[PDB]
Amino acid sequence: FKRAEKYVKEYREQEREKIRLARIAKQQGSFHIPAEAKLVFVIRIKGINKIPPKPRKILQLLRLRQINNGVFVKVTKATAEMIKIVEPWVAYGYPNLKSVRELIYKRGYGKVNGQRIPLTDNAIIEENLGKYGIICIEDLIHEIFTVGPNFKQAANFLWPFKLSNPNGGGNREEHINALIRAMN
Amino acid sequence: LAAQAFKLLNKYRPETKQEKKERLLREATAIKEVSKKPYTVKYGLNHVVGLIENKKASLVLIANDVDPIELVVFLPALCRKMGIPYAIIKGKARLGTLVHKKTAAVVAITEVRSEDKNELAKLISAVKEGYLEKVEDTRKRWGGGI
Amino acid sequence: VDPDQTLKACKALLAHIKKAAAAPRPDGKQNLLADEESTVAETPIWLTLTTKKHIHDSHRLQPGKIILPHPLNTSEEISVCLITADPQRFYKNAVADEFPEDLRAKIGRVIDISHLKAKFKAYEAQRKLFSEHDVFLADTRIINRLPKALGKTFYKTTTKRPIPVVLMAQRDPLENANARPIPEIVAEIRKAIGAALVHLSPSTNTAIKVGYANWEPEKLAANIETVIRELVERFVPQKWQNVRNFYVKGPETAALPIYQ
Amino acid sequence: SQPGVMYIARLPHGFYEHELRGYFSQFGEITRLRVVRNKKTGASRHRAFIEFADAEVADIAARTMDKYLLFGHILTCKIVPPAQVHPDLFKGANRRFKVVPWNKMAGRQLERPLSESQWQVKVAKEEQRRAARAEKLKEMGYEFEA
Amino acid sequence: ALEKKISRALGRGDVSNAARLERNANLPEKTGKPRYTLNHIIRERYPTFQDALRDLDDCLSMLFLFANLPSTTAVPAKMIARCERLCHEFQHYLIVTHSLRKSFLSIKGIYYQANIQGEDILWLVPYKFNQRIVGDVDFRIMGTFVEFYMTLLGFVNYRLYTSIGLKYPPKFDQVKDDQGAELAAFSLEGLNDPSQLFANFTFFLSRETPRQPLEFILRAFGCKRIGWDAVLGEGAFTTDESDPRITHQIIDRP
Amino acid sequence: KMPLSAAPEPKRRFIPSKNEAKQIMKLVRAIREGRILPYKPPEEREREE
RNA sequence: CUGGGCUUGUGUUGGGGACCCGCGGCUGCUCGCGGGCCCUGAAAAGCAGUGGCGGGCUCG
Repeated sequence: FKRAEKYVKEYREQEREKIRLARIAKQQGSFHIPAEAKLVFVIRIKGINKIPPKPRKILQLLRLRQINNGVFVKVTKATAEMIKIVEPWVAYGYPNLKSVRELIYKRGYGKVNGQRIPLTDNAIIEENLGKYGIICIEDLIHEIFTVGPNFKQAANFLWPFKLSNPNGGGNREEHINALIRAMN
Repeated sequence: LAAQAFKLLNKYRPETKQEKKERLLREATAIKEVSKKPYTVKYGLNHVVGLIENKKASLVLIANDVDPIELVVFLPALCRKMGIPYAIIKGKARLGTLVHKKTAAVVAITEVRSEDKNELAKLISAVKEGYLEKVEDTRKRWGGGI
Repeated sequence: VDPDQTLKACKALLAHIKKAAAAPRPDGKQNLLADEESTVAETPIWLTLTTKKHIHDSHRLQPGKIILPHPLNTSEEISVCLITADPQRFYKNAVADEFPEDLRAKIGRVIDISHLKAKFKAYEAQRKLFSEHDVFLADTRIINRLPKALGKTFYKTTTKRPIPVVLMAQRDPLENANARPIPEIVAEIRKAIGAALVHLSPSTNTAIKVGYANWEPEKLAANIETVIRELVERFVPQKWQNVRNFYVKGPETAALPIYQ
Repeated sequence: SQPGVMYIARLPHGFYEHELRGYFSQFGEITRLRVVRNKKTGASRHRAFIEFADAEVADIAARTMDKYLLFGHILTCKIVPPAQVHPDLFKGANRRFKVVPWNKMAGRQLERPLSESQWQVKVAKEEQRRAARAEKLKEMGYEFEA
Repeated sequence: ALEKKISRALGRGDVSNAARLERNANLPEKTGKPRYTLNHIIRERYPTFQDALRDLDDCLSMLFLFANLPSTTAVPAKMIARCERLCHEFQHYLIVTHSLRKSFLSIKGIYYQANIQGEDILWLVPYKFNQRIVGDVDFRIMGTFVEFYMTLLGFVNYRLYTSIGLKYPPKFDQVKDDQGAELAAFSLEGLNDPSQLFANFTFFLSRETPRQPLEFILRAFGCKRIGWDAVLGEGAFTTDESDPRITHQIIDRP
Repeated sequence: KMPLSAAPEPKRRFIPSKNEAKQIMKLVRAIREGRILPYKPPEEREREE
């Protein structure tokens, strides 16, 4: 027996989603960012239950379906459109290189040929694709910590890291380093 | 109605012994190195009955399971005589939780802060419409039977 | 636009309102709280621009200030409220130890935005606030927030909408409150109170307050001329291409036209 | 077996038709539902009329949801007897109520280029209307010409 | 009863009282320091400092394994970050006193052998790679041996650090460690055959080469200058391979 | 319509608490003689255990 | 135009009234759009009206 309050909370919380999405589409698909390019790590955040179709397909585009997983992404003009659309269900900010270091070493898993198997060996990274300058684990970090000409290909090999659930614990400048630190 | 009552009343919970001592240590420290009247939830049977009799209460909540029931039998009718809206509530344990005791037979609100005078008057209207109107022609009738 | 015929209308409409007010009312009743001079005064006449296009095809809901050579609301009974986007106690201390003597008198109540949403969310309270003051200011950091806070009771009518006031420097509240130097604040408050106000609505008629019916007409004529020239050059698009009739009319009388 | 019409008012903002249909469909079978809106701006008048399949489920839903403090609104759900039930009471049930932007419509309805023959009618309606205003300010002692 | 009282203010409802009881709990998930004081237990368990080095055979090798391990519910990431801190503290002692002599590698990983006060200590470090914990294993048991070897190595490296006289604990920088310095994030101020091997040598590590074991071995034998790639780490010798100061560059490429 | 008691209301209902004031000064003497540590804000508690 | 401002940033509960207007239409009364002056517990008892793109449900 769903109570009436839950119904009213839904509609007020869907109209605010409609209002904000109109404001994004009104101004432009742009964000007030300096011209220097950076990299953003995005983490799924538990949020609004019912997802509108346009934030839903952007989670699908960012392979963000299941909760709490996370992917890497650079900045384009197009990325800031996806950033501020899916923002109430994600947390974003520029990570640090050592934060990537745990994410490929301790948190690293593998995706090749459409089936998800764990990382097995460095030669398995060669076996996966291993071709576009891919010789070890630091290939992914080189495409991540530095902006990569084949980082889109590096993301194509990449799978959303299923991050760990913490126990009791706007762009973050470097405060996202604290995000994985409780979520590693 | 019980849930909406405790939404307002939990905002007016009395201070615990831990945080009362902390505030006393705060003010004593500042003297070594400005406030208004505190609005809390009024409790205590002898205190609340006096607040009823001086018309100082605005809403009254009465536990339905006081095991000498003589302590609360006159209390709905006394609130009716002076005009104060009352509501019989489930749980003498629930009211004691609200007021940091094991038990509480009666709970009264007297005056609330200015940020929530509207939702108290809305809660009072929800008692004289949702509770005291249905009780009206069934509070004078004998219970049970067979 | 011509000034002399504007003046001779301004004589005629203003002289009419004295004849209308001084005429007795036929059910044999008087008014305790309405002197003949007090109702000859306190009755504003206002300029009604008529356009061709619907100007600013949206609801602007934020007034624009036209600096008037001689101010509008500088009487002795004006209660004014300053809605501020920062700790209320900093502005409360600012208006108490400073803000001359006239501004100290007119400051009725300064209220934080956070304290406004807690104490004035209901529609009793935003109606009690409407009837208690006369002019409402607002910091420019909360001009957008006031439609939700002070709703239809403050924004259905254009008589009392919050006036945009800049009160910034060029965040933890107790540590820092980014404000101007205090003399630059009180000087700017003076400008905002006595300024004629434009209100852009998807409409053809715009009513701009020009003064009350106890001023002397040449004072009014200099004031309406500045309202005319400021509004066309700055606010209405297609400056003189979209211009149309310009009436002046009191709250209980007919419309006196000027054409452009 | 006749349908029963229930009048619900003091509707919170958010408790519109699809949420109104969804909640009361958990009680029984909802046949026709229509909230009372405004043709000028699409906006509820905080008042809706519903009609169920069975009269038993109409009395059950109204009696259990009569005074229910929902988002600051103590509701009022009453049963309209079949003696009254106005025949044209569900003229727009189970239909979207679109928000027609008349002010944007009429604002640029003025702006479109117009016929030259109509522009003659524009002048005639103008000169009739200016002439009568010249009459109605001549007892005010005013003459203006254009 | 303390976890019974943390169900107290949670049950009746008191967020402030639930907090002040749980700061008083001092739970290991936010501290890294252990829940219970193991001072008197190790007082009765191990009799002499030589047996601490004998127990250092087991104490080090799991913590090098645990520091590479990811986090579970039983072992918080702050416990691993304290494991990675404490595993680095024993490494910084070894590279100062040059006590590392023998090293072996196998399928299990990397074995190091070091003599401290005439006592040989052997520990196994697997490679920098996430290990499958597939099967029936107990993390609750495993989290205790973390707490065991946290306090023991913390006690062992405290005794030896005053023995060498350098001030303890060593000072650490947060964000410069967050840039990926790993071993080189920390400053050591000496007052509060091994050396002759690569006494004056210049080293560079490339992109494939294992950064952590190579730097640990080189600094243990007194290699003054070790550089590596900007993506392997930072706060090192100049990354550019065109700089002719480098004598030997470590490369494992086909 | 009117309250039952016509007794006057004491002035202690309109002024700050006497008993709280006497308890404050007892803590002041403890801080003066150093028996009780002074108040530490939660920010200082964040720089603690 | 270095120093003071400017310009975008669209976000309003609903009813009623024994009142003054401006602009649109129609053979027309009158009805729309926008103001002004009052009343109102976040109050409430048909009077729902304007043409369309797409998609869905259907008939061949």
